[PDB]
Amino acid sequence: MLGEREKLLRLEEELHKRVVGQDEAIRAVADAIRRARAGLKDPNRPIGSFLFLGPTGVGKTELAKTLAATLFDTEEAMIRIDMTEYMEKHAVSRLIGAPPGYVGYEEGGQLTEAVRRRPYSVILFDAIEKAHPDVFNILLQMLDDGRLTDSHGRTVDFRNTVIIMTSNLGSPLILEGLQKGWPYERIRDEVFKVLQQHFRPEFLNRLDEIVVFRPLTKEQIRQIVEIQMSYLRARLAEKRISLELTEAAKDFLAERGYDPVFGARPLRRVIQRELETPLAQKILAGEVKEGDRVQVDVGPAGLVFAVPARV
Ligand SMILES: Nc1ncnc2c1ncn2[C@@H]1O[C@H](COP(=O)(O)OP(=O)(O)O)[C@@H](O)[C@H]1O
Repeated sequence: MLGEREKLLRLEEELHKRVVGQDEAIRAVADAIRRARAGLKDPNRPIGSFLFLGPTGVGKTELAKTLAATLFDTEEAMIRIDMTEYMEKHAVSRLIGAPPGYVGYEEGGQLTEAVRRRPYSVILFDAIEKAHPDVFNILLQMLDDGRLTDSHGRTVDFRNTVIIMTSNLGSPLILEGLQKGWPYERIRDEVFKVLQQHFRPEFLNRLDEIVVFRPLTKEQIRQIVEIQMSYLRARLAEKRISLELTEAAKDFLAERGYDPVFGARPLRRVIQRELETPLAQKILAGEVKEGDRVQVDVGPAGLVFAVPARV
């Protein structure tokens, strides 16, 4: 089983193909998946259960998506459950199905139907703190038993799933660290105080790892700018057009595409606005043509484009 073996030993490397930085997080996730596959954990539990803490737009969903791609062959294998829409008493019915004799009994639960049709999946519970107290109890059952009973009586198997829960609760103390000067490993033990105020020990002790994501450096955003324009590069390659960006041009997109609150979330449409918009203009005008090497630098208005003609 060398194929799987090699994927498991080199899981960090595989995940770093798409996820920039967050070294500790990827190590935490890979280590746990390795424990499960080595046969060192309870086989009546999901492969791994994780709590992702830190700011927004820094790699939480990215890692969930990448994990689904390398572990279960596709990004489509990640199931997203947003806990913002599970805040009322009606939430239990949306998650596992309305009880027999109720209006929404036929369609079943959002979580249960998704895992029933895709047992080999990464399940992402975003904003776990916003969830209804009763939804938690179902999630605890699932983390303990590796299974769940829906409103039809059908037992849904979760043993082949990875569970990722995300929270902003860690953010304020993490954003202070290590800005003040806290060590690279004391970040997990310090944030444990905020977690106890919101989560009971039954929950926290059943987690494989509590994972801390940090804000990104300038080099890392630059690397994400490079990944984010892979599709554009490949699209231009069909026309034999290449795109050469100066460090200044990479920095320009990095600064406008990143903010301390939304993280790297605005980046894609910044690239769309600052790069793809004027480039499309240059293609339509006939300045950029089939087979051109296109250089991109910074100007007074934005990004500037040049073709080294007859040199
Ligand atoms: N560490 C990272 N590695 C690769 N891409 C990232 C990283 N952080 C953010 N991104 C990019 O920024 C966008 C938002 O990141 P995401 O992980 O979805 O944030 P969140 O998990 O807070 O929703 C994604 O489109 C992703 O491509």
